[PDB]
Amino acid sequence: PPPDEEEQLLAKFVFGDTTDLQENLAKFNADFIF
Amino acid sequence: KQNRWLAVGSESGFVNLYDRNNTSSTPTPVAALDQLTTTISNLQFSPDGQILCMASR
Amino acid sequence: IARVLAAKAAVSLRYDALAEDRDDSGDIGLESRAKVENRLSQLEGRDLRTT
Amino acid sequence: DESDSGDINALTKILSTTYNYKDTLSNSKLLPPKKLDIVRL
Amino acid sequence: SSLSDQLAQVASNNATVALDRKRRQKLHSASLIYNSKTAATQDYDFIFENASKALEELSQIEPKFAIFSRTLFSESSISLDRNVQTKEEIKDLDNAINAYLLLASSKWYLAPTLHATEWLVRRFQIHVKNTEMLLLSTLNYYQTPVFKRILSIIKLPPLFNCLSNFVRSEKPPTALTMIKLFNDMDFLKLYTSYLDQCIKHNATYTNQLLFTTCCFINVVAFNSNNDEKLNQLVPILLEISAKLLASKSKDCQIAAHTILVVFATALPLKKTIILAAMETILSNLDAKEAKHSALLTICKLFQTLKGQGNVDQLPSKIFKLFDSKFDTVSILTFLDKEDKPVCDKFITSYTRSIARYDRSKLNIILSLLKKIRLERYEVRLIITDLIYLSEILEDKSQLVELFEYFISINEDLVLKCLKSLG
Amino acid sequence: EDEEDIALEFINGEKKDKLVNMNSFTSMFDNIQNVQMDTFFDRVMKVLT
Repeated sequence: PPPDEEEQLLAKFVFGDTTDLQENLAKFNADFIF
Repeated sequence: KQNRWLAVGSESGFVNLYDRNNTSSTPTPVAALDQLTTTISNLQFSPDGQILCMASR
Repeated sequence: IARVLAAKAAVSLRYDALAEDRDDSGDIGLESRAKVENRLSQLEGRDLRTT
Repeated sequence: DESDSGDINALTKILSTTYNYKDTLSNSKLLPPKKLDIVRL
Repeated sequence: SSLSDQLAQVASNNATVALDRKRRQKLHSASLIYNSKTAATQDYDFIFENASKALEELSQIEPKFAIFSRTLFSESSISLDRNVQTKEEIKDLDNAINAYLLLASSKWYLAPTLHATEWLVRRFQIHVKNTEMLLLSTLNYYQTPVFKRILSIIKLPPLFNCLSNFVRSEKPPTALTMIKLFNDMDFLKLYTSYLDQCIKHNATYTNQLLFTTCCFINVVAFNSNNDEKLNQLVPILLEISAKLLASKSKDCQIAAHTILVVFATALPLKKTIILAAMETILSNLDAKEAKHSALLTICKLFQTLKGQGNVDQLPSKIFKLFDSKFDTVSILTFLDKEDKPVCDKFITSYTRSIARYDRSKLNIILSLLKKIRLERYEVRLIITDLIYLSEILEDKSQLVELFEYFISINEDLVLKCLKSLG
Repeated sequence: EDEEDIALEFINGEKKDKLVNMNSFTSMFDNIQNVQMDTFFDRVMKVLT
């Protein structure tokens, strides 16, 4: 069965994943911040 | 036609320019040219009144 | 600046001492203060080093 | 993404069409202030 | 090219790799809060801890900063390195950095911003990679101590070498040199692009507009003697004026009012450019304070016109637009104030436009002429048009009164126009 | 009356203006701190007038 959300958080911390961050950078649209 | 400019020379090189169109015992000159440093021996306007040629011999 | 401030110091002073109906306002000095402040700005604004 | 197919963008348009931004001095009947167009004979 | 020259280009590309310990010391030593010796001793975790708190304070001042908490100031950002990423990823990082430098542009006076930017300087080496955006955002603080620190830790781009002297120098850069940096055209295109980004994001603030205005005005003055350069300046700076006028923010428009006026006096322009300028000015004129500044700008522009038709009537579209943003009562109030600027040519044009287009305002012509003394040539043009009006338009009490006014003052000129016309 | 008199009547009509020189807006930098844009707008006119 697929991982629970709270697992994905620990998995993010333990393995030090940065795919979540790189996604936000890609989604970063300047007009949205302004 | 009536003249609208008046220029008065001077040995020191100053040339005081007076606007005839605008009377008093003491009139204030519009400008006080001093580029020359010697006696003004010629003062002459262009026929239409847009250039003043000041010279020192 | 010492030369500029002293020269304007004399002018402001000679008005204080020798004025008959001087007002207690200091108007002449304030105008003198502006001229020194302007003279300081352009004097300091210059740079000796080539840019 | 782009195709052409009082408006605010009037000024930017008139800049595009014109190359010479200084009015011709031949038409005017006052001479320019600081520059003299003088030729020797 | 010599071997040394090519290797230099390799070094410049490879500036932030941190290949060996000595390189790691120079890179890690650069700082905006701390001296060199302490800087070498610190770790990324300690630096990030301060920034996380500092960003929180900025968030309270302005909610927009909270977004970067998810991207640049996240706990994952500690492990993030730029040298290891791909070309596509670094562009997104550069875009995120550039957006942040815009928000922090106005809050440099506050203490927390200087902490928050430390995280980017240490982690993302913006002082080496995003050098241009950092200097441009902090250009107006040139006398502030913060700007001095920025110079010391930053390698100047080719365009900013005017500041090369003021790196690690006690005196801050003088006002005069900033004019030199703006004087080069290439910088203006660069600054124009940065300024354009601010308008798109509505990130502008008064201090930036004041400083941006003061430099642009001065650049024209420094180029007053050289006509050919002034010609090259018009495409760039007037284009900025169109963008500033597009902005809703009033202070942006007023800066456009400053910058337009100085060209008009600095360089005579074609009427079409002048007329085009009015429409842009009047399109977005909503703020009262901008409204006052606009009317002075309109009058000042026409005074610079020195060609045939200088006092010709405005085009119909321009006339309707002007009256919408300035009713007849307003301009009479403008004509009232004793300290008015010279506006005779515009009023002559605005006068003739009424006769052509709006008959019922013809009474207002009487009031306008009395308030301001118009030039003789202007009055002659007004008489000539009103003569045609009587032949075409039906005779009116106001119409004859306008003549009757001209009868009272300078009667002889009235005959001359009538003699030439009828 | 003649056409020339109309032309000569323009030249009298035109009025003097203060040209912009290099050392005309230099002082702005000194007092460009904590001033609303509108005040700065007026001063530019003042030197220009």
